[PDB]
Amino acid sequence: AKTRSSRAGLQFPVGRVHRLLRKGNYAERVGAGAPVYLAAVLEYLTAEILELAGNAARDNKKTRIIPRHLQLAVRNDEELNKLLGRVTIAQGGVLPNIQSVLLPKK
Amino acid sequence: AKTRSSRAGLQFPVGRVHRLLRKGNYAERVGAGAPVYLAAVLEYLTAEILELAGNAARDNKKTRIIPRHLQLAVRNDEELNKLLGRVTIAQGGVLPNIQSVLLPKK
Amino acid sequence: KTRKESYAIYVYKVLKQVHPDTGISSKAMSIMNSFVNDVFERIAGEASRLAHYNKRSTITSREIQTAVRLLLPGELAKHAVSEGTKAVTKYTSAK
Amino acid sequence: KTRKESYAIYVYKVLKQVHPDTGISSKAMSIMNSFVNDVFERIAGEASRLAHYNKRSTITSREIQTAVRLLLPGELAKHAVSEGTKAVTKYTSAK
Amino acid sequence: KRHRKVLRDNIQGITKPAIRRLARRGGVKRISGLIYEETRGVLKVFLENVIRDAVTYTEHAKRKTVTAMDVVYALKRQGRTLYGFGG
Amino acid sequence: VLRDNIQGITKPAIRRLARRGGVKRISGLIYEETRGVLKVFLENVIRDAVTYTEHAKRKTVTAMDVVYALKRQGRTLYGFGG
Amino acid sequence: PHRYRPGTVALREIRRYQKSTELLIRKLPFQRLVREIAQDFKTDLRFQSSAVMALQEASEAYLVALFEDTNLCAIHAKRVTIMPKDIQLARRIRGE
Amino acid sequence: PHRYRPGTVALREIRRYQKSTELLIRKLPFQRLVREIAQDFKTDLRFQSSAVMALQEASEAYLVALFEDTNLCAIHAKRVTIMPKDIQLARRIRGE
DNA sequence: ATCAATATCCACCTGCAGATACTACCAAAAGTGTATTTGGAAACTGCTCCATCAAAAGGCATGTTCAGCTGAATCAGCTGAACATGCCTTTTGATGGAGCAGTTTCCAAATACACTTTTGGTAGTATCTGCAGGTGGATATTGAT
DNA sequence: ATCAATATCCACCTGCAGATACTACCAAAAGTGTATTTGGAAACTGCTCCATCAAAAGGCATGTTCAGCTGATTCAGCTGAACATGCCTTTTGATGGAGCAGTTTCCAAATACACTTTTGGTAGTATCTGCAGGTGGATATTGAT
Ligand SMILES: [Mg+2]
Repeated sequence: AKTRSSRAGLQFPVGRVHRLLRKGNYAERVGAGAPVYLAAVLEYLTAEILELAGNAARDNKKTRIIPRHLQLAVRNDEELNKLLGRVTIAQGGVLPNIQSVLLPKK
Repeated sequence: AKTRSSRAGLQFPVGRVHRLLRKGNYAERVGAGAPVYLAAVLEYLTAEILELAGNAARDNKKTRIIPRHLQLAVRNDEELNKLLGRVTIAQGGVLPNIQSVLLPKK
Repeated sequence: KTRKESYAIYVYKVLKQVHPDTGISSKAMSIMNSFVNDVFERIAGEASRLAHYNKRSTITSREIQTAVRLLLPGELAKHAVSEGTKAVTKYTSAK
Repeated sequence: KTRKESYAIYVYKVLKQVHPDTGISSKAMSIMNSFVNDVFERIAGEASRLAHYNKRSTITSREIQTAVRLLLPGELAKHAVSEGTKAVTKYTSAK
Repeated sequence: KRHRKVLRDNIQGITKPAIRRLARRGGVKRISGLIYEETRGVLKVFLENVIRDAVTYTEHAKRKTVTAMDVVYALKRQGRTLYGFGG
Repeated sequence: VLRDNIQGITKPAIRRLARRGGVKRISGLIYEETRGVLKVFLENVIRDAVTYTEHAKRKTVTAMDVVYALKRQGRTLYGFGG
Repeated sequence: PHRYRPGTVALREIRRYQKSTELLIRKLPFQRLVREIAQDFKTDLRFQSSAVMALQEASEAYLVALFEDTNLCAIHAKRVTIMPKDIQLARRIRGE
Repeated sequence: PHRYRPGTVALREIRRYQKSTELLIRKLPFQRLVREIAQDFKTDLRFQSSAVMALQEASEAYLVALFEDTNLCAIHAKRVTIMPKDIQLARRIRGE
């Protein structure tokens, strides 16, 4: 017995995704590739964020990723930021940013 | 042969509403009361908006409601306005409203 | 020559009940038709999610009712709930 | 008692592919889990709509792909499509 | 058969007068002269997003023709729901 | 020292929020406006979460009730389930 | 030769355009703009006329609302003259 | 006898809190506010400890972001001091 | 104030496209009346984890002081509104056919059990470590002079 | 400038909260194989409505002129920032019991289906009417003087 994830080349669970789609009342029926595709899509997006969050941990002398790293990752990327533009990551604070006119004279 | 609409006291069509609920894939099963309630709600709401549109029609010395009368009705009603706050009524115009400072002299 | 369905005749019934000497343009009707489909989908959607959230598989009047309380603002919700409760009561009374 | 499911293990696996020496807090994993469910619902939701618009009873990889295009920003959409088209291929080209 | 003329710079068909009318309906009394290009730019972005999404629906359905439903559905996604055209 | 609850949200803590939001100087009327605004936010959200509570026939407002409410108000929150 | 002072015709136009609902961008130019932008996304596309009308209704309502907000940003700044900075602040606050 | 200039601490505070993520309202006074408010929609009510947390994360994320827009509205008026009109404008434009 | 140029009002008046009005027709919807399945309420119950409260922990309230911001007032330079003029593009209405949508065919792919296998979650334990929160000591920053 | 108060930095140290790792175990997925069902591409072509292309029709572009708005400059006052000196609230941990979540029962309400009736839509040919755009006539508003 070989798992569909392993057939597809994937770490993310094709069977689960299939089940979740059937039980979601998204449509009468579900084709065989759709779970595969969707699962690859979620793996991919997951990786893109962990890549960048990982880097963000490095940049702070840290080996354990915490919310703060996910937030810096996401809000420093134009695309992820837009995808998540209406989402709040608990315990992520904000990007260091100060309006220039608020700086003292130098 | 009583319709379900007559049975429920409604102008709006319960049979249809049942049908449309099944085909929308909102859930495996659809309770018998659901389309009755939903049809009533929908009827209520259209009655509210016609009351108010009818009045703007009348306020403008007309007898046939056009979309401007719907827009006047919706936008001059706090609650319909909110319900429809991310909605555009084609051919509605806007409410007459001029900001104070813009008016001439004192 | 496929048939396109709409709520027009119902809208029109109801128009007559509230403003007997008042008509409606076809453009103004298309809008009323948008409006009804719109609110249908929104409420049905809310109820869809609500059932899922509570691992129910059946959408009942109880789910519609909540969806209404969630979607509509104060006064419209209160009145909408009356009319829904009472249409159901009445429909159930055919038994 | 009840089995509380998550995507956490599948997330952990991908973390190690991508940052083999980096680990993750519980809170951070919960956010990742939230994120996966969210994107799931968004895409699936959009696929559902698509199928309904075209009077189809089935959600296929085509629906998911169009869904993806509609939801993701440019570059992200692009890589995602390729990753999806790919995984479907390996899967067919595999008894 | 024989060849559709080239389309360029049609953004300038959004005339100074017509933008000024829109501003008026929107309650605006006085208009800085740089507004006309800004507005052209902001309109163009609005249309590229609605059209991209509409055309995505068109193609998804294997049609050559962008329908009013395609646009209505794209408007809905964009949170700019429109009544009047098949809602 | 019988104190109103809204006032438990104190000048300094408001001031710290503003700081996270990049604010350098703050007019004295802010703290009252800010409480008014937070009340509205919370009424809107709590109402919907509770309505979820009542629906499930519970006496306890769950984190999911809240997360779900946040979601439909356009304020999707990540980290507490769902 | 009579002369209305600055602002007086503007207020006249505001009252007029706020009372009516006709579209304010000329139809055919708008249609071309649509075709041009669509063509850049994909070629050999046609459009239902009601599709173009839909786009125009949506576009005109969006812009009119944008100018309301824009006007409020100018007035906030103690001006009566909308400037690009106003439109941009609107769009930043709106989430665009 | 040594005094920091007005604004210098403001800045130090800005930098300090942008760096961090701890919540910035004391948990208890928050807990009462919530329950006070929730009481008006139903009585005799308990709350998961995480439910209240969600609510605090959300409220703070909301208010912090509102302060950013508010600040933009003040700067727009050529000021550096946030005022109630700045918050009002931001909420008006957001659609609240 | 007055006068007079021009918009504004409103009221009634004719033409017609858009609405209403009708009979004939039907497919598909909706109602009805069986046979059959089950989702979720009800009722009892074990166990979190929530409200409660007492002991330990530090942040917020107030008042004084004055730096520096906001807003008022003044002004000039210059941008934007109004309008006169001349030129032509958009609006609208009538045909030829590209493509969309309504049929029917049918098989590749979907669902539906039933049946065998496995994996992901939990629980009991034990096991481990990244890093927050002290440390000291060097150097930068700010502000007074 | 210099000089000193205070903030900020970097290196090193450590204890334990939070994370990894264990295993067992076991229910409920996920996989498999067989039997059955159906959705939607394909081929064909009816028929709408889109692109295209002349005959009617009112808005656009440009330059000229100056009213008045913006934005720069100045300045005084009041209002928030900073910080000392008290006040007292919040946080942390411990400990019963409320209620949520698990589980099993059984029936009222669900889906399934076939067959019969009704309805809502469309089409075709009908004649019907509100109001837009035109008219003219009394009044209102604007801006010069
Ligand atoms: Mg091009």
